[PDB]
Amino acid sequence: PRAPRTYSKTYSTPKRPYESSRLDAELKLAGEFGLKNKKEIYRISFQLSKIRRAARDLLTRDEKDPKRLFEGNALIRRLVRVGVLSEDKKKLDYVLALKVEDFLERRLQTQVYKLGLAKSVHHARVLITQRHIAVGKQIVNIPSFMVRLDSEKHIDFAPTSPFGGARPGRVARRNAARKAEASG
Amino acid sequence: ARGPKKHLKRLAAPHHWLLDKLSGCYAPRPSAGPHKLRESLPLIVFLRNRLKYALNGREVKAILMQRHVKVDGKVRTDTTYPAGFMDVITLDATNENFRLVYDVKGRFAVHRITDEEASYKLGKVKKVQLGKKGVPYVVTHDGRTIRYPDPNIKVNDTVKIDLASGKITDFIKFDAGKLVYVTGGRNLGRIGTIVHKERHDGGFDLVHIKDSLDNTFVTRLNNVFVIGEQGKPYISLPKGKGIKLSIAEERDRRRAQQ
RNA sequence: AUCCGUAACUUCGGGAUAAGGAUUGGCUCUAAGGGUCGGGUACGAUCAACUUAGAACUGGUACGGACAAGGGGAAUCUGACU
RNA sequence: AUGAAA
RNA sequence: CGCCCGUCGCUAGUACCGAUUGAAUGGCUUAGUGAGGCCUCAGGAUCUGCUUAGAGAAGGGGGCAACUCCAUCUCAGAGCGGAGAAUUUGGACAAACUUGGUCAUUUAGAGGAACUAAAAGUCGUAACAAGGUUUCCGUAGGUGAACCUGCGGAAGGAUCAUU
RNA sequence: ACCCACUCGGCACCUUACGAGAAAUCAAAGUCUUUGGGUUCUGGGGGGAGUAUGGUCGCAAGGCUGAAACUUAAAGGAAUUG
RNA sequence: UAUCUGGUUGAUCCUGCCAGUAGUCAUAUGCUUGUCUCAAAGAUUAAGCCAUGCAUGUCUAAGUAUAAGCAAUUUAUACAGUGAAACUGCGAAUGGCUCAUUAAAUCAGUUAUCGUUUAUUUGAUAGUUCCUUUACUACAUGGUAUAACUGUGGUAAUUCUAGAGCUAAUACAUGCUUAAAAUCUCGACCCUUUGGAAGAGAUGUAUUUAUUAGAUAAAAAAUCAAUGUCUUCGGACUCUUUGAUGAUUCAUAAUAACUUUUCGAAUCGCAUGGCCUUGUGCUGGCGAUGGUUCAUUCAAAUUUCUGCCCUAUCAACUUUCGAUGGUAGGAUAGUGGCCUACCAUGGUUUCAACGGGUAACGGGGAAUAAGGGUUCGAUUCCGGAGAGGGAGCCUGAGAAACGGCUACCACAUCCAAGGAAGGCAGCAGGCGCGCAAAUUACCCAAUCCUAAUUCAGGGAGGUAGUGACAAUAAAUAACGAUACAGGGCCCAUUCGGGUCUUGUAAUUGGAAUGAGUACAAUGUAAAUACCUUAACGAGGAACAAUUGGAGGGCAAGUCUGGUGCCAGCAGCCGCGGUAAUUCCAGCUCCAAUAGCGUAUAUUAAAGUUGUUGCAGUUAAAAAGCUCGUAGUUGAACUUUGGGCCCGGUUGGCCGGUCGGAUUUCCAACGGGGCCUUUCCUUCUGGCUAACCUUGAGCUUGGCGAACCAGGACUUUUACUUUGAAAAAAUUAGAGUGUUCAAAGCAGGCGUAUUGCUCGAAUAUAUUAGCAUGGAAUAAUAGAAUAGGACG
Repeated sequence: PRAPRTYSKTYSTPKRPYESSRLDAELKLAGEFGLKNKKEIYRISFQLSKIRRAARDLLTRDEKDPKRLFEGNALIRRLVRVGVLSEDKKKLDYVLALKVEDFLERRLQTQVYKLGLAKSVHHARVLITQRHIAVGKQIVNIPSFMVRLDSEKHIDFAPTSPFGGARPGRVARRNAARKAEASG
Repeated sequence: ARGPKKHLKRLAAPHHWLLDKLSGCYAPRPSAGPHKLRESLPLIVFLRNRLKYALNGREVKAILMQRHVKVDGKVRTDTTYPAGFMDVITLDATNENFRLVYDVKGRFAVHRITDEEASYKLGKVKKVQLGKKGVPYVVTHDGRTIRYPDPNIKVNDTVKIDLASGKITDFIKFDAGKLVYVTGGRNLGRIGTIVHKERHDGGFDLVHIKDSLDNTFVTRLNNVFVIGEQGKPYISLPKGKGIKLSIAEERDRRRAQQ
């Protein structure tokens, strides 16, 4: 009787499974951007495919089609707001062209690595999941973020964890107690 | 099912109350009254999901029972009474008077107004007849049944009422070139200044109607609601005045009012 | 006796009253079914028969009231039949 | 006239 | 020394025919019995209002002595009525049962005749070359088996050809 | 009756291959993925099976209609070299 | 994102199928499984049976309270506080569960009730109730129980009940009390006769019948049956009034009666207010309850058009004893074969009737896709049906009620054997069925509902538990330096450095928090969980990621041992008969990953269902041939043409705005109108319109649609355009930082004391139905021995 909660995925499996080209390309991407799951890769490709289908079946339409105008401008707006797209490419053909590599570089983990708080994208991953980070004034422990660039301006380490101070560390206190006992 | 209904689920409750599909799988059924089921606003959804003056139906029953509230100049101490179209409600607390009208987005608005704008209302005549003992009478769109009006007052006209009695302050007939208000369809909330009409004798009197941006449309003569004459409305009107701008125009509006 | 319904098989003719069921009195009525005589250069009068159908009322549910008056079905062997 | 199984 | 056909023989399976007036299940249903309520004809325990109803005789009021006025515990008796269950006639509604008929859905079965499958079974060698009687089609007959023969037809023939 | 030329309708023919087709081959077996002139009938892997049953026609022989279970990865068409 | 691959051959092209492949809110199962969030869940087989326990009861200020119940009135002598039980009134017909039934039936859209009921709410609404109407009768108000209770008690048992004594009412049965006029009758009386008359009964509401009115295209004349108004009795005669409806015998009003008699307050809580004719006189408020009629609202029942799966190994079906219609009547709340009496004999059918089957309730919708589509859809929302099968019925506004009665049928229980009580397809739970499916839990905190009512109740519902059904997020590990190997550049001083690389590592160190433990607070009805953070919690032996596979399609061993066409593997092909790249083990390696496989159904693939869009010479397939009905399809033609203008969109000068917007714009583009033999309905009207109407340059008077009511011819369709409307959820999609995300519809901003503030769009909605501009296309009758139009 309680109206059932909608659920819908955010990915789609490959049509044809075993294509060595596909597998090696997406492995390159996983091994450079520090990923664990072809699930994640398929997910991002599925989002890209959705927006690309929209792009196709929108540029099919004439100019000044108010549907085209509103939806394409909103699409531009969210793509510039997330930063996968630039601040000067709003012609919808760049949208036809955009890349999973663009999505991945706009993710948080490799962003962290570019900003230099990691020394390795995997170091960024473990820091994210161990909460040695916050993008605004609230901690986040998810790599897949799709930052909105205000976060980018506002990045810092976790205030409530070392590398932003406020505590020496669990094993830090452990080592300190160890040396206190040694001196004792 | 063997008798009258008593319950009401969500998702059979109408759209324009904006009741949420979560929060318990049952909804407030409007008990019978001077207005229909669907084009009616229960006081529970009013107080609990328009003002947030309360949070729960228990609180709302406390309010209705302590009688800060009154409709038609009467307390009306039921939690699910139909607050219909055009209707007046008066609150001693805050000394407010809310009016129940529509918005162009297809919703019951909340029109803050004064005590005299409450003390008069509007009512569409639903029909006219001759009661027993030769008493001509009429009946409105809010179940109000009134005796000895002007013979000039005929069907599809509108009346402005004292609200201390069911008597008339004045009336306005139906004819080409009069200001109206829409009730039914995609045009829920429009105000579109009758330009002409058409009969189709046998059913569905239709009316061609356009608002002051030249923008025209067509509506059913029982869904329209005449509010007086062109220019002056007999009441104060809500934000928009029944315009239905484009999605992009409204986007720009709010982006100007960021 | 009337009404209802009727298998397999068949030489298509039969089987078949198949099987199997219902009803049937008395009294008072009602309907239809005929013959002959009738018209200025649609119809009337008049006579007598049995049938069939139906309806009321009735009865110690009885009634082809005595007499009279088929038991049937599914299969085999055998000869075709009279 | 026939000519084993993979 | 290729491939290949059918009978016969063993093993396993699937379905079909089949005596058994076969068996079940369900539905529709003639006829018959027909509950149970409901409506209508009565019924009348029972209770109960009114109308009187005369007196066994108290009380007091009056001829104060018989006698007289009304109330009174009493009981018939009479009608004037109200409601009234059990029971009850007839009617329409009609569960269930019995019996047949009928419609579909599954199912047992002596035996019989088939089909299929299965590494190496027997008998032959019909077919593919002119396949050793050119093949096949229909029809009829014949025989262990493929199969043969007759009548007509075709080429998918072994001939596109006799001025 | 012949000859020439032409004509309409017929049995067919010689050559091409624009066109088509899987190929043989074909003046349609063409004007079909640049997919539509009109209509009818039939087929949907092979076998089981044109079997079983039920109707229906016939003296019969048999015909018309006509499945399923089950089994199987092939059978089959046209051409090439051997 | 309109995709293919392997397999018949010695090889080739093909048909043609198979298998592979991807997905499923499609199920089951296996092996495994650390975390956050959301959550389905005994439908499939049995609508099979069910123990046990709950699931609907209910009161205020205010219907009845002496509880011999409890506080205390002390403002109350009758109570007047509270208050079980009981009477009463409501409701128990909603919810919830399942999908057995049902194939023009439900249902979906779409119409009607001018053909009906409707408690409840909501708005209005009962001067008329003394019926020999004068004593026939209290209206500062009338009669009756009866419960509860007292007690006697009776059965083994029952929500079993009798017997006797009380008492109450908004329970029952009854019951008067307020106007004025106005017509009829009578009708005293005068009697008049032109004829005048006092006085008396009636009339409210409601039901039933009969009757009238309830309207109205146009103007005059002759009179009277008798002048009728008032009279000049020469006749002036006018005056007249009726709403809605598309349209009614409509609304509604009145005559005359009918009624076994309907309603017209004997009810209740508060507050006590005013006149004095100083009377418990007379008047007075805010309410609750109920109440006749009408309308309204939530409903309900019938109802118009359209539309449903497979079947002809079902072609005739229906009507005895209703099938089709009609008349009259009955019943119904209402029309009507709904039923009867009588009567005519019809009605449906290849445009597939009727019959059968359905692992059929239907729809909103789901998977899946370029389009077209195919399939599923019991299943959270809508409408239907049912309560073990059937039938019936009481109460009620509302049930054919089943958590209500009666019976029968099959089930099944307790018996102190006489009798008694039941129907989980409600929540839990159990048996059985199976491939296949949760706790005999907490709470009404919310969402809502119900009652007399804020206060109580609610397995409706929420909560938690089981839960790898499905979805979201995402740990299992990392980082510096130390032994090797590099790539640029510099020195080009050799092969020295290699500054720095980026890895290879029985290298080493740290910091680094999580899972789990939480003290706690927070969470929530109470919690248990999430988040928060103390304190405790790693170096891999730590805290240990599985599931499939390695010959191909199809990525991943020419590795080791074992086996020897055996055991076994393998979807398809195939491997294995002593060197197995397939088997069984070790090692390694690839795929996906807390999931992966397997079995079955279904979609894409599949142009292997082919309308789009299949094949038919030989691959399966053209009927032996012809005729022929229905069906589908069916030659060409009937208005073209040009002119004339008009004004809109698009650009196009000028940008006269510093890349916005304008003009004469040349031109195009489609649109409106006049004429070219082109009536392209007109009569009444008022607008008379556009007014020929003109007053001196802004005046007095043109031809009806351009507004409208009608009279009118309006021969038929299909088609096509536009609009109203199509319940939400869903779907697509706007905005939105649930810490991202799935989600949801919230949120955001303050001077953070007054507070401010956008939102919750929009789109889609098939056919069919209504209106709708058009008039090409397709047919479609038209006036021919003219019953022919204008007349």
